[PDB]
Amino acid sequence: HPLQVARCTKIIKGEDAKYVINLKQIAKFVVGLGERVSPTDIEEGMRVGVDRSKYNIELPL
Amino acid sequence: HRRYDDQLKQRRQNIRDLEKLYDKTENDIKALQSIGQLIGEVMKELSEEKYIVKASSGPRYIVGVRNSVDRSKLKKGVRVTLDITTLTIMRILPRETDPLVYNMTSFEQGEITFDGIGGLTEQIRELREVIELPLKNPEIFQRVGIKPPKGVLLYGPPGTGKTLLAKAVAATIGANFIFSPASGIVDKYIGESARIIREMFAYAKEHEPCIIFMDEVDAIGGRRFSEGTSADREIQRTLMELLTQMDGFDNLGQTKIIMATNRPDTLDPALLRPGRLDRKVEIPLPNEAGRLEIFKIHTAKVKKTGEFDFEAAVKMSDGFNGADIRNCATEAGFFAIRDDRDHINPDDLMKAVRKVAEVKK
Amino acid sequence: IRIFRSELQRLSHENNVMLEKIKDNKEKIKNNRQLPYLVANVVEVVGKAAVVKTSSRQTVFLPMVGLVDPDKLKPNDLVGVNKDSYLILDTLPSEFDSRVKAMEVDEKPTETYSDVGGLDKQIEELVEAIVLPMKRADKFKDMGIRAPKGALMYGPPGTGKTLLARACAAQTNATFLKLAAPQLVQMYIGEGAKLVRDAFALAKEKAPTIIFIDELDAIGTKRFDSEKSGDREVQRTMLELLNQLDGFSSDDRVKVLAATNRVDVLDPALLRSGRLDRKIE
Repeated sequence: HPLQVARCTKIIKGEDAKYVINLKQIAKFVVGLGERVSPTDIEEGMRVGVDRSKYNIELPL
Repeated sequence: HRRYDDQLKQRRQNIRDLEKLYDKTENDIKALQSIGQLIGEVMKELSEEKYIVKASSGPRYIVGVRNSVDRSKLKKGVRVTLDITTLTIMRILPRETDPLVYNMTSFEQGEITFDGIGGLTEQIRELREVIELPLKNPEIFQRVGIKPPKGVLLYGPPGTGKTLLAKAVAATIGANFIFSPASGIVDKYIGESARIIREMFAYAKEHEPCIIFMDEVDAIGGRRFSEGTSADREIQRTLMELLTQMDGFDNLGQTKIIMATNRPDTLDPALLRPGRLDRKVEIPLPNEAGRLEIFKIHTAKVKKTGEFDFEAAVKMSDGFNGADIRNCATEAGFFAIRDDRDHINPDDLMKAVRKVAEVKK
Repeated sequence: IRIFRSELQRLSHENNVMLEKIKDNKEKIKNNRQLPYLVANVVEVVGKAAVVKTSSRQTVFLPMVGLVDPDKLKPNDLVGVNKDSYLILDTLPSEFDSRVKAMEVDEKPTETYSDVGGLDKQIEELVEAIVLPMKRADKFKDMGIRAPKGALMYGPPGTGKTLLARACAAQTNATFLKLAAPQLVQMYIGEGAKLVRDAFALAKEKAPTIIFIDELDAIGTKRFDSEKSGDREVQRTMLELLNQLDGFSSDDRVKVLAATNRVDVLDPALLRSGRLDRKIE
């Protein structure tokens, strides 16, 4: 759903077992693990999708 | 008794090993209880109780001091350590500009020696005398009263022998090779481009001898052709910085600069004046005598039949450079893997050389 | 006899007591581990002084805690530094910032050499150039010949040049990475040179790998006059892969294979065995 970089602006919801994606130049939360439906789907700025830094939020909604 | 005693020692050591690790961990929690501490650089001493510091968080501030520190250890251009919110000088670290290893990228010595690339001889002999020799004796150049050499230029296509020379020289002197990528020296923030070139030279003088190898001074010291400033004012910024350090009272003589550029077509007359670049070394194609020498070294290091003829190859080859002569060594070997052996023959080589020859002029 | 047995029981009890204490420490570290926490890049590894520059554009001077190793501090790495005490709690997955801004990844192409045919003599040359070094590395090593780390293909794509590349990757069970040359060419100040050094670093990590470069005339112009000034992004990106390729030899960890739509570019710079050795028509 339309985006060019991913935003969830902190992620309240959820080795690693929780996933925070915010790809902007200012504020970078970089997870090196992708793979997952985990928070209970899209959240906090709704633009879950594809990165220009490869955090790779794979497949919630 | 005896049995319990043997277990008792084994357990006892295990318990020491585990304890050391946990207590170290508990101590690690203890460092976390101590506060952060921000970096700034002293601009200038406003007073001996009041200072101007430019925090590396951006802003400039008037900050104070504490008792424990001394004022002679706050005399400007020192990097200092600031409180988080108190904003007073809590300790002073040694001066720096915060040093780079990812764009001031260091290779102690080279990867090849000058016997590993013999058959570039004339160019070897000239570079030897210009870079090594001023370090070993300044003394001869001083008694005469002439200044010492300060610059070397390499032009030629790159990795034919050019790159090889530059590494090979660093190795013998022990000199620290400092590679600059030209497109690391442009980054898109206020004052970063200026800092990288300056910091890099600044550290070369501290730790001298050292070579600053600036690849492609055509991206970092061009002179336009149609007078645009698209990103080509950033070109002026880098070139400008470079001239300032030469032209100034920053002292290079024991600190060496080498520029490399493919074809010389965008270097100002100013650089061609000595004390900038004095020595301008060319790349020609090797002698007959040079082909024989470069072949000797490259098939030496390759396994071979006991009878071999370098000379045979040397006649057929014209218009090759060192990279082309190495390829001929490797070309022969691909057919030797084919032929189910480790041994080049004179027979592989005769084919190899003629094929490399056919594919070009 | 008794003294020894009681000291032994005590050692058994004690391991539990200590195991309890660490348990306490770990819960604290784990709560700080999971993000949102700052990423950072180390630049400086008396005091054990390390400087990190955190991605809020701020530099801090910290001590190294024993919850990291000084062998995990280095630029071009994520490290997790605290928001508020500015101390490097933990080290995070490899490679700072962007992990190549666009690459298409195809982790099994299904291409076969039964999908092509009559390109036979050219099949032999490609297989000799990249596969034979990979498989019989000890044979090349022992001989002492340099083994290519780049190959150049030119000709038409879709005749079966492109298909055979994909096929070699599949057969060696290398990672295929398609990087398109016009992508690199940024209007902003060196993005492409940077992309390539990351391209190669990830390539070294991923090995066996074929780095597939579509187009080598798109960056393969670089001008020859004083006109290179303008088109310096395109000269620099092309030069950066060749300097890297020659900066190692006698290994075949990364292959790079280049493709052109129609050859119009070739240079004396491309030559050398660790660079683009192989020229297949």
